[PDB]
Amino acid sequence: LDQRIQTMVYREIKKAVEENNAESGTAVLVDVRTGEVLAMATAPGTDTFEPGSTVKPFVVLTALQRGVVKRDEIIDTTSFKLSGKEIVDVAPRAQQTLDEILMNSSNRGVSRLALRMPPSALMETYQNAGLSKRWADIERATVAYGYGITATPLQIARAYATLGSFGVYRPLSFEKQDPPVIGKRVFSEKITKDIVGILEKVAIKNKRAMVEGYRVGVKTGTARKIENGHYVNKYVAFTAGIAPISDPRYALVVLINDPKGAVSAPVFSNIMGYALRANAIPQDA
Repeated sequence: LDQRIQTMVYREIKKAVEENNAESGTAVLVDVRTGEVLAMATAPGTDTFEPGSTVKPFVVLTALQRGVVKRDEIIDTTSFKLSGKEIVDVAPRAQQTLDEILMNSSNRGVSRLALRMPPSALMETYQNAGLSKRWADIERATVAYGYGITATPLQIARAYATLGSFGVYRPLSFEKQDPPVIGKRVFSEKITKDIVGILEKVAIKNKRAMVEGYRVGVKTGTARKIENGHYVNKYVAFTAGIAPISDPRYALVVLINDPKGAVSAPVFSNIMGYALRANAIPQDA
């Protein structure tokens, strides 16, 4: 825990909450190299939510890792239905690359990849990243766009730390810690490095989360809050990401409850900076 950073996170969240007149916000900064929680801060008047788009990079990872898609493959992102429910896209296209699916955050892109794979495939991938009898065709899809499932910011932070280490799952430490650290390798180095690459492109196309000096990789989404074991028709904005792309040091999750839409992105950019610039992390942009 960096108190210089923790005090800065606690201020940045307050601004974001009161500025967006949100019900509450949360931010978590995990050190990629050690798994120590550098900053954890919440603006009272860590609750669970739907991971949503945050899981999508892990679906592309899994599909490449399973060899059920070729890296340069064009996916059919034209409308379709599973168990009678239509898969909807925010930014529909006809044909998408894997790069475009994370970039366009297409539910269809990821839904198709899931149905190229046993349901076990994504379930192993979530368990590995720490997000922890025959499946209906819609259930096989929703999980792939992180609908119908639960998560916490620390869970997303760790997960995103697992990208940063290029596939090495290091458990979270509250206690101060120094490299090197024992950690189970759970994802291909080459393919995780590559997804972090695609995350960069997401960060670029959505300018609001980028950081002056540094290269920053991010996923940004909306999903239902999960109160007392159920989904309530109340929204959460999150951006999750790692930086600096070239040698990741920080996994950061930002969550704001009930903003009153790319509103968590600029809160990431500010906290990712004051953290990188405050610990003298060589620029790479």
